[PDB]
Amino acid sequence: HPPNIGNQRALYHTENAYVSVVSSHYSRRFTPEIAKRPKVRDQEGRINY
Amino acid sequence: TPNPENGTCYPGYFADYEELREQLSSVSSFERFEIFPKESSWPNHTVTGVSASCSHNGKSSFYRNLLWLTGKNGLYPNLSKSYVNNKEKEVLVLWGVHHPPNIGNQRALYHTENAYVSVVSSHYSRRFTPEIAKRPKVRDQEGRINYYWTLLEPGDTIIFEANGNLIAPWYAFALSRGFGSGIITSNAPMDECDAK
Amino acid sequence: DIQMTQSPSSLSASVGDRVTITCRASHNIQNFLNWYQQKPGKAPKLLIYAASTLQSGVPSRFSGSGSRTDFTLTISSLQPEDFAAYYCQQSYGLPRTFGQGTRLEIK
Amino acid sequence: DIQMTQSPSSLSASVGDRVTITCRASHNIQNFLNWYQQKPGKAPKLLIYAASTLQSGVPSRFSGSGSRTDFTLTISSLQPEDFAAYYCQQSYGLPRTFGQGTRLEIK
Amino acid sequence: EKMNTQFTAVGKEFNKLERRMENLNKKVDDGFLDIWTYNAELLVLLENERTLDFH
Amino acid sequence: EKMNTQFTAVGKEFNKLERRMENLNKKVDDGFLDIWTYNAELLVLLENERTLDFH
Amino acid sequence: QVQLRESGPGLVKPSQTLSLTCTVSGDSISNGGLYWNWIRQRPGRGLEWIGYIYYNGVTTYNPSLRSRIAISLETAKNQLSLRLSSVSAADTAIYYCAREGWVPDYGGRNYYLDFWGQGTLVTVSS
Amino acid sequence: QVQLRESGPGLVKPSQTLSLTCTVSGDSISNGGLYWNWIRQRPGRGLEWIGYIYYNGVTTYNPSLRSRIAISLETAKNQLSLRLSSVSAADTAIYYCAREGWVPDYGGRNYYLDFWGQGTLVTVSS
Ligand SMILES: *[C@@H]1O[C@H](CO)[C@@H](O[C@@H]2O[C@H](CO)[C@@H](O)[C@H](O)[C@H]2NC(C)=O)[C@H](O)[C@H]1NC(C)=O
Ligand SMILES: *[C@@H]1O[C@H](CO)[C@@H](O)[C@H](O)[C@H]1NC(C)=O
Ligand SMILES: *[C@@H]1O[C@H](CO)[C@@H](O)[C@H](O)[C@H]1NC(C)=O
Repeated sequence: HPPNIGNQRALYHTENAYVSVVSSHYSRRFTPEIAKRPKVRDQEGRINY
Repeated sequence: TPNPENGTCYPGYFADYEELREQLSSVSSFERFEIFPKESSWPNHTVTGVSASCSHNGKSSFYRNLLWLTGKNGLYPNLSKSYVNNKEKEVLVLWGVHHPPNIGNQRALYHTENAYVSVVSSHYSRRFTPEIAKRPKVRDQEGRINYYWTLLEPGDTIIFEANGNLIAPWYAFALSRGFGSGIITSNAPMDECDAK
Repeated sequence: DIQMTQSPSSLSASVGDRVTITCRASHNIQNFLNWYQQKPGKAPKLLIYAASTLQSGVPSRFSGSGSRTDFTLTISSLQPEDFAAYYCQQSYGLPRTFGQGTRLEIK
Repeated sequence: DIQMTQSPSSLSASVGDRVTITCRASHNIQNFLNWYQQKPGKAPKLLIYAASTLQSGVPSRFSGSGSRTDFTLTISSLQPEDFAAYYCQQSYGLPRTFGQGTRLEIK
Repeated sequence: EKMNTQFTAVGKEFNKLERRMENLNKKVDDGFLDIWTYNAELLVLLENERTLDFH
Repeated sequence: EKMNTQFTAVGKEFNKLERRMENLNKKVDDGFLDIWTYNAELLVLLENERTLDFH
Repeated sequence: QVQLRESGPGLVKPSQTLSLTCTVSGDSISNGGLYWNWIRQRPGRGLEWIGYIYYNGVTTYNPSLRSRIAISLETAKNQLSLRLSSVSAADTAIYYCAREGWVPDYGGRNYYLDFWGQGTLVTVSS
Repeated sequence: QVQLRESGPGLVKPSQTLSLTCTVSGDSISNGGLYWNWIRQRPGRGLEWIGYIYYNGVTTYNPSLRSRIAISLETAKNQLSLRLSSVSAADTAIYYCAREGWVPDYGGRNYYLDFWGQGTLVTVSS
């Protein structure tokens, strides 16, 4: 989840990325939520696990 | 009381209500302070929205600790506000999101069909999207306002970003926790007696 | 105030039949439900004390049960002397309320 | 390391008044909080053992309480002999820490 | 001396979709109350018998 | 013989918004510990009295 | 055995205060630690609770009538009393006194009304 | 009664090893099963924990000083000892020994320092 749209385009060349993970009994779709966040460990963006 | 009547006046879902009620059970005192003063914080938004559903003494009104921010002069400029917790106490920040009954109301109030609300802190992140739908009337409303909250640890920052549909924090609480206190549900009379 | 709604408002059944009277609370009142039998012209008699227990002196034909909001009064082997209005009372909150009452007719 | 922060760093109050000294842990330390009284020139004396209990020999005017992170030391009816620095100590983790201390002045 | 002090304890609210938690919470409270009632009454009966025999 | 073996048991972590679960979990552990402490001490006092009377 | 007996005029004129007394016998309203209730039944209607008083004189009322209702208690005579100011046609009812008993339960004392008296009919008319 | 007494030179030169001894009396450091602590207070500052040693010789240290601190124990004489290598101006402090006691609690033994000794002031200078 980038801090801004500039980073989103620079890294993934799209403004509308999605991630989809499935298994027989699992299904999630993720949408990156771009926002400038307070810095943690010098990052204004985040990675969820 | 076992059956309170004055709760949410503008119908909606209160997120994590039960967990908040549990957290407020250890609070012995607090300071109610103005986190984002309406007089100076939003010069380009209308801070006077009210609802009949929250009527007080016959007049439409709204929650004392929240502002309903609607457009001004035909525009709804992007919002960006932040607060740093310099109280040295945990701070409870309340806010909400408006979900209109129809698209006509969405455009009339926020001048956009694609509003979003984004709230972040060092260890908090939510993005909200208003979901327009005509709902059964509750307290005469076909729309809803949902309520959200988070606690800030001393020294952190909370950021509010939106292009529409935000019910902004106005007041927030600096919580001082104690021990041995709790919440009683009761209809017993109150008196000047003292007990252990 | 916690409302108590009884159903049916009136029931008739023959002698020896089984009568089920139910009551629904608007709020969770746990086990705080009493049932009363009112003969015309008299003060109500207590039948059921805890949602599931009887008051001494109450015939064994009377029983009942319930949970948070949904409670039942049952009369097995209905007898002519069971002609009465029956009332559902909650004792959980202070503004004590009774249901509207069910009139039980025989035959 | 679990940090302990005391507040205020200095407090003054008259004799007979009530003094409240608080301490906040950076981490949940449950009931593992001791309080000490340090007179100038002396090793600290134990006042409060469990967050809520006293060490034998400690005057009844001293008390305290607390939960996971938020703890309090209270002195009722403050006396001249209570002039001291007070310290907040956690005994939950191994790298034992003390807060910075609060200096209590009288009048 | 062997029965301790009761410290502040209050109930909890649960949501419509948290019925399993509500039921466990109640189960725990009822279980502990039923056990302590048993222990308190049994201890008194056992000691009352011994007192009279002692005398 | 009537006191059983303690088998592996460890604690649990809870989130910020899981305080009600955290509190129930603790309540259960404290309750069981308070009960077993009571039972262990009471049994010893009761049997020590009988031993001396026996002798 | 425990007995309750209501008594009063049976007729009150509009705008007068109605006053009823319940004499308790076979029990003691200074020793039991119970609540003493007043309830009424309007003809053709179900039962309505009026209020109650405890041993310590602590009194509660049905909130719809709290501005009109006064409940008191005299331990010396084992008597309870009820007063309703500004009486009107709507107050025609059979009034009853009752004893509230209890058995400890999960969740606290589980209360019930066991001894209900006989009932006094009061008509409001002129 | 339990008494602890610290002793040492009171003056160490820079780069020398400081060595302090605490004699325990009215107790037994071979029987109690307690932890024995060393702590210090720099003038004008609050208290800082140095480390502790158990009955089995098991020793722990404040991690900021672990490379310099050595703690030992001689049961025959009821004596504890502390050594700090590479002593500097920052080490001027009053050093104290302390006994750590306990009462079993929910969550395990709840530890505290009860007997604190008198305190030995050590100056580092030349
Ligand atoms: C505060 O609570 C009162 C109830 O005590 C609310 O009043 C009721 O409002 C509904 C409509 O929403 C009416 O139908 C009822 O007849 C009213 N009851 C009474 C006794 O007047 C009031 O609306 C609540 N106000 C807010 C802001 O929540
Ligand atoms: C409000 O509008 C003015 C232009 O009239 C602009 O300069 C300012 O940045 C806007 N935002 C504020 C006050 O937050
Ligand atoms: C508000 O945000 C949108 C989306 O990033 C952007 O297109 C627009 O230019 C921004 N606004 C204003 C009022 O300048």
